[PDB]
Amino acid sequence: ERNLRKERVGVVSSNKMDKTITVAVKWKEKHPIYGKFVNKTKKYHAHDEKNECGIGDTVRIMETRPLSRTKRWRLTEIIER
Amino acid sequence: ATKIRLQRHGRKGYAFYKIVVADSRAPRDGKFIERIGSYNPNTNATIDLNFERALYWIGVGAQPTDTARNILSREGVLMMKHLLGGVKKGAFDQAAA
Amino acid sequence: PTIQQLVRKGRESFADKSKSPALNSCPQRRGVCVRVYTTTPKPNSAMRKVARVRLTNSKEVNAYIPGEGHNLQEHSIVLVRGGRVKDLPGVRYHIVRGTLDTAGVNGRTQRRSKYGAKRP
Amino acid sequence: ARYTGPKSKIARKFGDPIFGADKVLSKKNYPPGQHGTSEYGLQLREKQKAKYTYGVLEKQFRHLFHRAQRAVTGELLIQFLEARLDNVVFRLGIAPTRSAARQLVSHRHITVDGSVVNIPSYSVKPGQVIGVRERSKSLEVIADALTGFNHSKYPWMEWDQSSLSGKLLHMPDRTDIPENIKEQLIVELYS
Amino acid sequence: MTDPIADYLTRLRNAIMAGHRVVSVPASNIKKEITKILFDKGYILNYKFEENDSQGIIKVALKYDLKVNAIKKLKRVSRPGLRKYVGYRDMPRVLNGLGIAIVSTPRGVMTDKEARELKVGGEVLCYVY
Amino acid sequence: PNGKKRKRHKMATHKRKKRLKKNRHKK
RNA sequence: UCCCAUUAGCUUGUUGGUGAGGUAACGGCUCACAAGGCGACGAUGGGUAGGGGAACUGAGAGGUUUAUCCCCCACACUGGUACUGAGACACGGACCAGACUCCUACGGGAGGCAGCAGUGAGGAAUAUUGGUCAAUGGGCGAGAGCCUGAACCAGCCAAG
RNA sequence: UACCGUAAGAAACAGCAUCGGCUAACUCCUGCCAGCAGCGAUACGGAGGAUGCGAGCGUUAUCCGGAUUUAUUGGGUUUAAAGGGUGCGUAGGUUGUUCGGUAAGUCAGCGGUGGAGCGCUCAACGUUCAGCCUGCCGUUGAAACUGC
RNA sequence: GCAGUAAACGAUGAUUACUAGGAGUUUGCUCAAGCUUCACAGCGAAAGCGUUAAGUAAUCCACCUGGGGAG
RNA sequence: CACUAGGGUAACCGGUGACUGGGGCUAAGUCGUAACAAGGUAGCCGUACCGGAAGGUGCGGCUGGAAC
Ligand SMILES: [K+]
Ligand SMILES: [K+]
Ligand SMILES: [K+]
Ligand SMILES: [K+]
Ligand SMILES: [K+]
Ligand SMILES: [K+]
Ligand SMILES: [K+]
Ligand SMILES: [Mg+2]
Ligand SMILES: [Mg+2]
Ligand SMILES: [Mg+2]
Repeated sequence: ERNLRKERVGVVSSNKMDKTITVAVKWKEKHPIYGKFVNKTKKYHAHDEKNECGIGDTVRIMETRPLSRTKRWRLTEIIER
Repeated sequence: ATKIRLQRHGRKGYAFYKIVVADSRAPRDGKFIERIGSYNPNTNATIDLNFERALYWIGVGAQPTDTARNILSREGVLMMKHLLGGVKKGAFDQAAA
Repeated sequence: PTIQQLVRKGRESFADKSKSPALNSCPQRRGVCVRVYTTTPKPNSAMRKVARVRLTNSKEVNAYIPGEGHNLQEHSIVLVRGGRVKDLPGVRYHIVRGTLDTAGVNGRTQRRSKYGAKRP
Repeated sequence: ARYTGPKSKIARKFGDPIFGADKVLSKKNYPPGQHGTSEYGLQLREKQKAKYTYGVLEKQFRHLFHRAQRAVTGELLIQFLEARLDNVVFRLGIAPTRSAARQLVSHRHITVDGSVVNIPSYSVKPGQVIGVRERSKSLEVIADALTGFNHSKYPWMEWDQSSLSGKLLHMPDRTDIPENIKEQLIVELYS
Repeated sequence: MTDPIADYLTRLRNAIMAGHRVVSVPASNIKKEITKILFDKGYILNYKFEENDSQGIIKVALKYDLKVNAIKKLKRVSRPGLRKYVGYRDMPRVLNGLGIAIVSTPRGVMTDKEARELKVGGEVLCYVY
Repeated sequence: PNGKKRKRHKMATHKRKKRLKKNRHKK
């Protein structure tokens, strides 16, 4: 009977750093003024206990407490390689 | 502490008070946690009051001012003595008098 | 333009200039009569009385003197308001009559409040 | 403020006898001035005719107009103008003219529902009682206008002379109010 | 091609302006749905679908009075450069209810009347009157 | 195609091209 | 969640890992390998703004501006350090360093008017060195009660 | 609230040749006036009348709408301002037809959150309930269209 | 080898689909490409454009926001 | 460790300066007549050279030109 934390599904964009990865989340949303639908992307930093993620992977990450200067997410699953 | 008090929300020469639950440090007419009624001393004094919420706040321990204590003494809000299960289980009816 | 062109660039809106920039968004200013002279209109052929005044906002401008008969002179403190004269290039301000050194028009019985004359 | 000026000049300007009967309505009847028209002129004449015949100034008239617009707009503006304390007192016949009714209301002489109201612009809702003050039921001027005249030509006033009161049954329709005002002109001007 | 639906509307409009009796179109599923909607709503005389070796052909015979066409204006709304999405509560009325708007919805392709009846929204393809 | 439109453009080009020649060889 | 590309690269505890210390608490917050991270979806640098609900104003799209009012933030002549406290940018508390101003009796000391009111100057322009804690709200007190330039009022001002 | 003895103590300002509501006579014939057509007088100054508004009336300063004068709703580029000298091409934008998956856009449901009275003698104004929350978030479903 | 300008003009960007007739001309064979002037609907303020649109529509790019100062 | 204070080099934001050059408006005093008609040598665009001044000439282009 707990609360729920934020979850983000994304694509791995960098893994050159030890025990941490970068996840890119992209979505299409409506422009406020002209009403066109444009693409936007955001980059998250996630903590992975093993360097088991290569460049490009549909993954899910979950919100955590600050684990570093810029590290607030943790890996949960790998949808595909 | 959490208090039950009146904010002057009216016009010059016509005082109309709002009965709210607010911190003691907040300004008189500023911030409050919950509105629990109204009060008008100009008539012969009309009082609006949320009985359930007033009971809840006086139970969790909000301290009322003197005038708000009199307003709660009216409308029978201080019946917590009777509702404390004082060696009984029924509910008396003193509102008719 | 196309929708994507508008998304990339957008629309730009300019700012309308103020017709009385020396007032610095004030109704009236105070000045001193640096010079009092006369000018000729640009098909009128009159002799219009003007004063060059240095306002307290660190600016010098030319102010017309409306009415017939002015008691002003050089080095006189005057109140300057907006309003330009069509047939006179340059000047774009008026001097309020009946305020500070400027006196009201003598012998006025109509339009008195526009020239600072009291009820007779 | 109030007009408090010459009335025959306005009467001769507008042609109609807004204030009542006068010899100047038939002798020397022309607009005033030693020297005496666009649709703006006629609209202004109509609006000023309403204002002068009801004793209303410009800001109050505009407030009445847009109140009627909020709640045919020209049709109910006329009944809003009619529903006034001074106008109702004048139509009840207890006072000779509308200026006399306004003065009587402004002075402590008229009560509404038993309480004295001295604002001569108070809107009177239907089903309300307007009556003379019980301390002023025996004035020399107060009786000759009501008694003797006894017009009672309006099918929306109840008089009840036995109590000196009066009641408004309902707001009369635009056809039964004897005012020569084209409300279409005024609503077009203010539109 | 960029907008086949706009091309279909343009072909119909050009045939109406030229005063032809029939008009041919390279077939598509959404255009079959649109011409079915138009025929059941009473804007064209009749239609016919011919499934050939290509994607197919749609032949439309238009409706004229005893010489004014039944269709006055066709206006494409949701173009590729700017897609338009609306709900049932904010759907528009064409010619103050005397014209129709073809709308693609999760329940299918129908007009604004049927869409408001079924309480569903989607894409506004075109205004027809 | 009034003609007087191009006369102003021709005239200011002459002033610009002449102003540069006065200091071309002038070091 | 503002403009400028007549602002194109920025960063070297900067990015991450191990360990330790410190904190109410996670954390390069601090201290002793790998090298990274962020950028044409505008990093970095420069200029200008306190931010919202309100209010005004447009059929709508919206827009303008925070005059009164309410919520959040920052500040108390200018900087630095803290201390006491449940809680501190410490608004009628310190210490030190800088302007500036005032008084001594030349050995020595004081103030910060961004609390309420006089006065002067600046300006086109904005008021009493007023009364009361009677009401509402605060602080202390077992209570009575004491204090409250908050607040209630009054005075002045073509004044909406 | 009540009592005497009295209309007694209380009306200005602007503009009247067109736009605009409101015209005779005297001056001047520069002095002047103006938002524009402009007059230097049915336009300047006074006198008589007139017309607005009214304890206010005008002048100046600032901001919106008409303005579509930045145009998504809702403008244009032969000659009025406006097609790059012409191509190739990077990022980006757009994507013929059809069969299935998914659920990012899209759609729907369910939750959480953020006019009528009464009193001012009337009114501004106070105050209460019916009434929007149509912004954000969570959670269930749909698959025609866009995306994958 | 530099330079990078023009009334570098059809004063008319590229692509795709559709919509009437007359008079010629070149090539490939009555048909399809191209080449220029009169001319329906339509467009335009008008002159005019009119299947080689300045008509009907869709996609992307470039540019304009009164005249001088001033390219 | 840093608040200051001190020297020095480097930026940016600003004033002033012997002297020396554009532009706008008002006057119009002077000098010619470049454009508008085939404006009396058709006009204009680019470029180069040369003149008190508008301009002239050479080379290429256009018709927003006559006239044949
Ligand atoms: K009472
Ligand atoms: K404490
Ligand atoms: K008190
Ligand atoms: K033609
Ligand atoms: K010549
Ligand atoms: K020549
Ligand atoms: K050429
Ligand atoms: Mg008033
Ligand atoms: Mg042009
Ligand atoms: Mg070209």
